[PDB]
Amino acid sequence: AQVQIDRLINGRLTALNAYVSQQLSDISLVKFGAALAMEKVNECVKSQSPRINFCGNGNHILSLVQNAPYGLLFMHFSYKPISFKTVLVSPGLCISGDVGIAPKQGYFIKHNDHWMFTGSSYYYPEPISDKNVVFMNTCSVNFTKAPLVY
Amino acid sequence: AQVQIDRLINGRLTALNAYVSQQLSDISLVKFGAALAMEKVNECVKSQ
Amino acid sequence: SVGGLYEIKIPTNFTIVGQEEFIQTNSPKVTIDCSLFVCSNYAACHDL
Amino acid sequence: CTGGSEIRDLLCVQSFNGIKVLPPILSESQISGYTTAATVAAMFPPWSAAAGIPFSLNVQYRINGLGVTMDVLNKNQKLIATAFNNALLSIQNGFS
Ligand SMILES: *[C@@H]1O[C@H](CO)[C@@H](O)[C@H](O)[C@H]1NC(C)=O
Repeated sequence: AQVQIDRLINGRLTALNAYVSQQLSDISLVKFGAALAMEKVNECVKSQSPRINFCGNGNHILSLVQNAPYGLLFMHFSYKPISFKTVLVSPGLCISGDVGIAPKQGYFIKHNDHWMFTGSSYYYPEPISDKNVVFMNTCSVNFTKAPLVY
Repeated sequence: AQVQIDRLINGRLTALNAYVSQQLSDISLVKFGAALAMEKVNECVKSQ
Repeated sequence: SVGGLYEIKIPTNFTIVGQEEFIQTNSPKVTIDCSLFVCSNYAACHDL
Repeated sequence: CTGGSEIRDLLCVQSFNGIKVLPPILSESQISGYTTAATVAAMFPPWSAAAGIPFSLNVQYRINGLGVTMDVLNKNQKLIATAFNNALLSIQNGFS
Protein backbone atom coordinates (compact mmCIF):
# COMPACT_ATOMS: atom_id res chain seq x y z
CA ALA A 1 0.00 0.00 0.00
CA GLN A 2 2.89 2.37 0.71
CA VAL A 3 4.41 1.90 -2.77
CA GLN A 4 1.01 2.32 -4.44
CA ILE A 5 0.29 5.48 -2.40
CA ASP A 6 3.80 6.68 -3.30
CA ARG A 7 3.03 6.26 -7.00
CA LEU A 8 -0.22 8.26 -6.50
CA ILE A 9 1.60 10.97 -4.49
CA ASN A 10 4.24 11.28 -7.22
CA GLY A 11 1.63 11.59 -9.96
CA ARG A 12 -0.46 14.14 -7.99
CA LEU A 13 2.62 16.17 -6.98
CA THR A 14 3.81 16.29 -10.63
CA ALA A 15 0.34 17.45 -11.68
CA LEU A 16 0.35 20.16 -8.98
CA ASN A 17 3.83 21.30 -10.06
CA ALA A 18 2.67 21.54 -13.68
CA TYR A 19 -0.41 23.50 -12.61
CA VAL A 20 1.73 25.83 -10.49
CA SER A 21 4.12 26.50 -13.38
CA GLN A 22 1.25 27.19 -15.79
CA GLN A 23 -0.32 29.45 -13.13
CA LEU A 24 2.92 31.41 -12.77
CA SER A 25 3.09 31.91 -16.54
CA ASP A 26 -0.57 32.95 -16.73
CA ILE A 27 -0.18 35.37 -13.81
CA SER A 28 2.86 36.95 -15.45
CA LEU A 29 0.69 37.45 -18.53
CA VAL A 30 -2.07 38.92 -16.34
CA LYS A 31 0.40 41.27 -14.63
CA PHE A 32 1.67 42.61 -17.93
CA GLY A 33 -1.85 42.93 -19.32
CA ALA A 34 -2.77 44.91 -16.21
CA ALA A 35 0.29 47.12 -16.69
CA LEU A 36 -0.90 47.75 -20.24
CA ALA A 37 -4.40 48.50 -18.92
CA MET A 38 -3.01 51.01 -16.42
CA GLU A 39 -1.03 52.63 -19.24
CA LYS A 40 -4.24 52.84 -21.31
CA VAL A 41 -6.14 54.41 -18.34
CA ASN A 42 -3.37 57.00 -17.89
CA GLU A 43 -2.74 57.70 -21.59
CA CYS A 44 -6.11 57.19 -23.40
CA VAL A 45 -8.77 57.82 -20.75
CA LYS A 46 -7.29 60.41 -18.33
CA SER A 47 -5.06 62.03 -20.96
CA GLN A 48 -4.24 61.57 -24.65
CA SER A 49 -0.56 60.67 -24.97
CA PRO A 50 0.96 61.54 -28.43
CA ARG A 51 1.29 57.84 -29.46
CA ILE A 52 -0.38 56.87 -32.74
CA ASN A 53 -1.88 53.38 -32.44
CA PHE A 54 -1.56 52.87 -28.69
CA CYS A 55 -5.24 53.54 -27.94
CA GLY A 56 -6.74 51.47 -30.72
CA ASN A 57 -6.07 51.65 -34.44
CA GLY A 58 -7.02 54.76 -36.38
CA ASN A 59 -7.30 58.48 -35.71
CA HIS A 60 -7.83 58.15 -31.98
CA ILE A 61 -9.96 60.93 -30.51
CA LEU A 62 -10.56 59.76 -26.97
CA SER A 63 -11.12 56.67 -24.87
CA LEU A 64 -13.35 55.59 -21.99
CA VAL A 65 -13.07 52.72 -19.52
CA GLN A 66 -15.68 50.43 -17.97
CA ASN A 67 -15.46 47.57 -15.51
CA ALA A 68 -15.44 44.06 -16.96
CA PRO A 69 -15.13 40.59 -15.40
CA TYR A 70 -11.45 40.01 -14.60
CA GLY A 71 -10.33 43.10 -16.49
CA LEU A 72 -11.25 46.45 -17.97
CA LEU A 73 -13.11 47.26 -21.17
CA PHE A 74 -11.85 50.28 -23.09
CA MET A 75 -14.01 52.16 -25.60
CA HIS A 76 -11.72 53.72 -28.20
CA PHE A 77 -13.42 56.47 -30.21
CA SER A 78 -11.86 57.27 -33.57
CA TYR A 79 -12.20 59.84 -36.33
CA LYS A 80 -13.42 57.87 -39.35
CA PRO A 81 -13.49 59.65 -42.73
CA ILE A 82 -16.64 58.86 -44.69
CA SER A 83 -16.13 60.41 -48.13
CA PHE A 84 -13.01 61.67 -49.87
CA LYS A 85 -12.17 64.28 -52.49
CA THR A 86 -9.14 64.11 -54.77
CA VAL A 87 -7.39 67.46 -54.46
CA LEU A 88 -4.01 68.71 -55.68
CA VAL A 89 -1.94 69.79 -52.68
CA SER A 90 1.46 71.33 -52.04
CA PRO A 91 3.69 70.38 -49.08
CA GLY A 92 5.39 73.79 -49.00
CA LEU A 93 5.61 77.21 -50.63
CA CYS A 94 8.45 79.60 -51.46
CA ILE A 95 6.82 82.97 -50.82
CA SER A 96 7.82 86.64 -50.91
CA GLY A 97 11.54 87.10 -50.32
CA ASP A 98 12.26 83.40 -50.89
CA VAL A 99 10.82 82.66 -47.44
CA GLY A 100 9.69 79.05 -47.15
CA ILE A 101 6.43 78.09 -45.47
CA ALA A 102 5.12 74.62 -44.70
CA PRO A 103 1.48 73.76 -43.88
CA LYS A 104 0.93 72.97 -40.20
CA GLN A 105 -1.01 69.69 -39.98
CA GLY A 106 -2.50 70.25 -43.41
CA TYR A 107 -1.79 71.06 -47.03
CA PHE A 108 -1.57 74.04 -49.35
CA ILE A 109 -4.22 73.95 -52.08
CA LYS A 110 -5.33 76.14 -54.97
CA HIS A 111 -8.93 77.19 -54.32
CA ASN A 112 -10.44 80.00 -56.41
CA ASP A 113 -7.10 80.31 -58.24
CA HIS A 114 -5.09 81.35 -55.18
CA TRP A 115 -3.18 79.53 -52.48
CA MET A 116 -5.15 78.42 -49.42
CA PHE A 117 -4.69 76.00 -46.54
CA THR A 118 -6.78 72.93 -45.78
CA GLY A 119 -6.49 70.55 -42.86
CA SER A 120 -5.15 67.09 -43.57
CA SER A 121 -8.18 65.21 -42.19
CA TYR A 122 -10.98 67.42 -43.54
CA TYR A 123 -11.23 69.35 -46.80
CA TYR A 124 -11.98 72.94 -45.80
CA PRO A 125 -10.00 75.71 -47.55
CA GLU A 126 -8.78 78.44 -45.21
CA PRO A 127 -6.81 81.65 -45.66
CA ILE A 128 -3.08 81.14 -45.18
CA SER A 129 -1.96 82.58 -41.85
CA ASP A 130 0.75 82.13 -39.24
CA LYS A 131 -1.69 79.96 -37.27
CA ASN A 132 -1.44 77.13 -39.84
CA VAL A 133 2.09 77.72 -41.18
CA VAL A 134 5.63 76.80 -40.14
CA PHE A 135 8.07 79.49 -41.27
CA MET A 136 11.48 78.86 -42.82
CA ASN A 137 13.98 81.59 -43.66
CA THR A 138 15.03 79.72 -46.83
CA CYS A 139 12.55 77.72 -48.87
CA SER A 140 13.29 74.09 -49.64
CA VAL A 141 13.89 73.25 -53.28
CA ASN A 142 10.87 71.89 -55.20
CA PHE A 143 8.60 73.97 -52.96
CA THR A 144 5.98 75.56 -55.18
CA LYS A 145 7.10 79.08 -56.08
CA ALA A 146 4.42 81.56 -54.99
CA PRO A 147 5.92 85.08 -54.98
CA LEU A 148 2.41 86.58 -54.80
CA VAL A 149 1.64 85.08 -51.37
CA TYR A 150 1.87 87.54 -48.46
CA ALA B 1 8.02 -5.06 -19.18
CA GLN B 2 5.22 -2.90 -17.74
CA VAL B 3 7.38 -1.43 -14.93
CA GLN B 4 10.27 -0.80 -17.33
CA ILE B 5 7.90 0.89 -19.81
CA ASP B 6 6.47 2.85 -16.86
CA ARG B 7 9.95 4.14 -16.04
CA LEU B 8 10.40 5.18 -19.72
CA ILE B 9 6.94 6.82 -19.81
CA ASN B 10 7.70 8.76 -16.61
CA GLY B 11 11.06 9.97 -17.90
CA ARG B 12 9.59 10.99 -21.29
CA LEU B 13 6.54 12.69 -19.71
CA THR B 14 8.81 14.67 -17.34
CA ALA B 15 11.03 15.73 -20.24
CA LEU B 16 7.88 16.75 -22.18
CA ASN B 17 6.54 18.76 -19.20
CA ALA B 18 9.90 20.54 -18.88
CA TYR B 19 9.99 21.33 -22.60
CA VAL B 20 6.41 22.70 -22.50
CA SER B 21 7.23 24.91 -19.51
CA GLN B 22 10.30 26.26 -21.28
CA GLN B 23 8.20 26.78 -24.43
CA LEU B 24 5.55 28.74 -22.43
CA SER B 25 8.33 30.97 -21.02
CA ASP B 26 9.89 31.49 -24.45
CA ILE B 27 6.52 32.27 -26.02
CA SER B 28 5.80 34.84 -23.32
CA LEU B 29 9.13 36.43 -24.21
CA VAL B 30 8.15 36.31 -27.90
CA LYS B 31 4.77 37.92 -27.19
CA PHE B 32 6.34 40.80 -25.32
CA GLY B 33 9.04 41.22 -27.95
CA ALA B 34 6.32 41.38 -30.59
CA ALA B 35 4.44 43.96 -28.52
CA LEU B 36 7.65 46.00 -28.40
CA ALA B 37 8.07 45.58 -32.17
CA MET B 38 4.50 46.77 -32.71
CA GLU B 39 5.21 49.77 -30.50
CA LYS B 40 8.34 50.49 -32.52
CA VAL B 41 6.43 50.25 -35.80
CA ASN B 42 3.68 52.59 -34.60
CA GLU B 43 5.97 55.10 -32.87
CA CYS B 44 9.19 54.99 -34.93
CA VAL B 45 8.21 53.89 -38.45
CA LYS B 46 4.67 55.17 -38.98
CA SER B 47 5.25 58.17 -36.68
CA GLN B 48 7.80 59.63 -34.26
CA SER C 1 4.06 65.85 -58.81
CA VAL C 2 2.52 67.87 -61.64
CA GLY C 3 3.54 71.50 -61.44
CA GLY C 4 4.79 71.03 -57.89
CA LEU C 5 1.46 69.58 -56.72
CA TYR C 6 0.56 66.04 -55.67
CA GLU C 7 -2.81 64.29 -55.84
CA ILE C 8 -4.20 63.62 -52.35
CA LYS C 9 -7.58 62.35 -51.19
CA ILE C 10 -8.67 64.58 -48.29
CA PRO C 11 -11.82 63.61 -46.35
CA THR C 12 -14.92 65.71 -46.94
CA ASN C 13 -17.16 64.01 -44.37
CA PHE C 14 -16.58 61.94 -41.26
CA THR C 15 -18.20 59.95 -38.49
CA ILE C 16 -17.07 58.67 -35.09
CA VAL C 17 -16.54 54.91 -34.83
CA GLY C 18 -16.40 53.05 -31.55
CA GLN C 19 -14.02 50.17 -30.90
CA GLU C 20 -14.25 48.24 -27.65
CA GLU C 21 -11.19 46.50 -26.24
CA PHE C 22 -10.95 44.13 -23.29
CA ILE C 23 -7.69 43.98 -21.35
CA GLN C 24 -7.45 41.31 -18.66
CA THR C 25 -6.14 42.75 -15.40
CA ASN C 26 -7.18 39.93 -13.06
CA SER C 27 -7.81 36.19 -12.90
CA PRO C 28 -9.58 33.86 -10.46
CA LYS C 29 -7.55 33.43 -7.28
CA VAL C 30 -7.19 29.66 -7.29
CA THR C 31 -6.18 28.25 -3.91
CA ILE C 32 -5.22 24.60 -3.50
CA ASP C 33 -5.19 22.73 -0.18
CA CYS C 34 -2.14 20.68 -1.20
CA SER C 35 -2.41 18.05 1.57
CA LEU C 36 -6.18 17.56 1.02
CA PHE C 37 -5.78 17.40 -2.77
CA VAL C 38 -2.91 14.86 -2.61
CA CYS C 39 -4.02 12.74 0.40
CA SER C 40 -7.60 13.81 1.24
CA ASN C 41 -7.80 12.72 4.93
CA TYR C 42 -5.93 9.38 4.81
CA ALA C 43 -3.26 9.19 7.54
CA ALA C 44 -0.93 6.76 5.69
CA CYS C 45 -0.79 9.12 2.69
CA HIS C 46 -0.09 12.13 4.99
CA ASP C 47 2.82 10.21 6.60
CA LEU C 48 4.26 9.34 3.13
CA CYS D 1 12.46 13.40 -45.69
CA THR D 2 10.75 11.22 -48.37
CA GLY D 3 12.36 12.62 -51.59
CA GLY D 4 14.91 9.74 -51.80
CA SER D 5 17.81 12.00 -50.56
CA GLU D 6 20.94 10.37 -49.01
CA ILE D 7 21.28 12.86 -46.10
CA ARG D 8 19.99 11.66 -42.71
CA ASP D 9 18.83 15.16 -41.71
CA LEU D 10 18.05 15.59 -37.98
CA LEU D 11 14.73 17.33 -38.86
CA CYS D 12 13.62 14.12 -40.61
CA VAL D 13 14.58 12.16 -37.48
CA GLN D 14 12.67 14.66 -35.29
CA SER D 15 9.54 14.69 -37.49
CA PHE D 16 9.28 10.89 -37.68
CA ASN D 17 9.51 10.89 -33.85
CA GLY D 18 6.56 13.30 -33.58
CA ILE D 19 8.54 16.57 -33.24
CA LYS D 20 7.65 18.75 -36.26
CA VAL D 21 7.72 22.53 -36.84
CA LEU D 22 4.62 23.73 -38.64
CA PRO D 23 4.75 26.74 -40.97
CA PRO D 24 3.25 29.98 -39.66
CA ILE D 25 -0.22 30.91 -40.84
CA LEU D 26 1.28 33.82 -42.78
CA SER D 27 4.34 33.04 -44.87
CA GLU D 28 7.41 35.23 -44.48
CA SER D 29 6.80 36.24 -48.10
CA GLN D 30 3.49 37.79 -47.04
CA ILE D 31 5.19 39.58 -44.14
CA SER D 32 7.82 40.80 -46.60
CA GLY D 33 5.04 42.15 -48.81
CA TYR D 34 3.51 43.88 -45.80
CA THR D 35 6.84 45.50 -44.89
CA THR D 36 7.46 46.61 -48.47
CA ALA D 37 3.98 48.13 -48.62
CA ALA D 38 4.69 49.92 -45.34
CA THR D 39 7.94 51.15 -46.91
CA VAL D 40 6.50 52.55 -50.15
CA ALA D 41 3.71 54.03 -48.03
CA ALA D 42 6.26 56.63 -46.89
CA MET D 43 7.91 57.59 -50.19
CA PHE D 44 4.96 58.35 -52.51
CA PRO D 45 1.62 60.15 -52.17
CA PRO D 46 -0.46 60.06 -50.07
CA TRP D 47 2.51 59.20 -47.80
CA SER D 48 0.19 57.23 -45.53
CA ALA D 49 3.11 56.17 -43.29
CA ALA D 50 5.23 59.36 -43.38
CA ALA D 51 2.87 61.81 -41.65
CA GLY D 52 1.31 62.69 -45.00
CA ILE D 53 4.33 64.56 -46.38
CA PRO D 54 7.22 63.56 -48.67
CA PHE D 55 9.86 61.38 -47.02
CA SER D 56 12.67 63.90 -47.49
CA LEU D 57 10.50 66.63 -45.97
CA ASN D 58 9.77 64.35 -43.01
CA VAL D 59 13.49 63.73 -42.51
CA GLN D 60 14.23 67.46 -42.72
CA TYR D 61 11.49 68.35 -40.23
CA ARG D 62 12.66 65.61 -37.87
CA ILE D 63 16.25 66.89 -37.91
CA ASN D 64 14.92 70.41 -37.36
CA GLY D 65 13.14 69.26 -34.20
CA LEU D 66 16.49 68.25 -32.70
CA GLY D 67 17.70 71.85 -32.75
CA VAL D 68 19.05 72.10 -36.31
CA THR D 69 18.19 75.25 -38.23
CA MET D 70 16.15 74.79 -41.39
CA ASP D 71 18.63 76.86 -43.41
CA VAL D 72 21.34 74.20 -43.38
CA LEU D 73 18.72 71.47 -43.84
CA ASN D 74 17.32 72.88 -47.07
CA LYS D 75 20.82 73.98 -48.11
CA ASN D 76 22.47 70.58 -47.52
CA GLN D 77 19.49 68.51 -48.68
CA LYS D 78 21.51 66.43 -51.14
CA LEU D 79 24.29 65.87 -48.61
CA ILE D 80 21.68 64.73 -46.08
CA ALA D 81 20.17 62.35 -48.65
CA THR D 82 23.59 60.90 -49.48
CA ALA D 83 24.29 60.47 -45.76
CA PHE D 84 20.94 58.70 -45.41
CA ASN D 85 21.56 56.21 -48.21
CA ASN D 86 25.14 55.69 -47.01
CA ALA D 87 23.77 54.85 -43.56
CA LEU D 88 21.35 52.43 -45.21
CA LEU D 89 24.24 50.86 -47.13
CA SER D 90 26.35 50.57 -43.97
CA ILE D 91 23.41 48.79 -42.35
CA GLN D 92 23.30 46.54 -45.42
CA ASN D 93 27.06 45.95 -45.42
CA GLY D 94 27.03 45.23 -41.68
CA PHE D 95 25.42 41.85 -42.32
CA SER D 96 28.55 40.63 -44.13
C1 LIG E 1 -22.06 63.32 -44.10
O1 LIG E 1 -22.59 62.00 -44.07
C2 LIG E 1 -23.81 61.88 -43.33
C3 LIG E 1 -24.17 60.41 -43.32
O2 LIG E 1 -23.58 59.72 -44.41
C4 LIG E 1 -24.89 62.75 -43.96
O3 LIG E 1 -26.08 62.67 -43.18
C5 LIG E 1 -24.41 64.19 -44.03
O4 LIG E 1 -25.37 64.99 -44.73
C6 LIG E 1 -23.07 64.27 -44.76
N1 LIG E 1 -22.57 65.64 -44.76
C7 LIG E 1 -21.85 66.15 -45.76
C8 LIG E 1 -21.42 67.58 -45.60
O5 LIG E 1 -21.55 65.49 -46.75
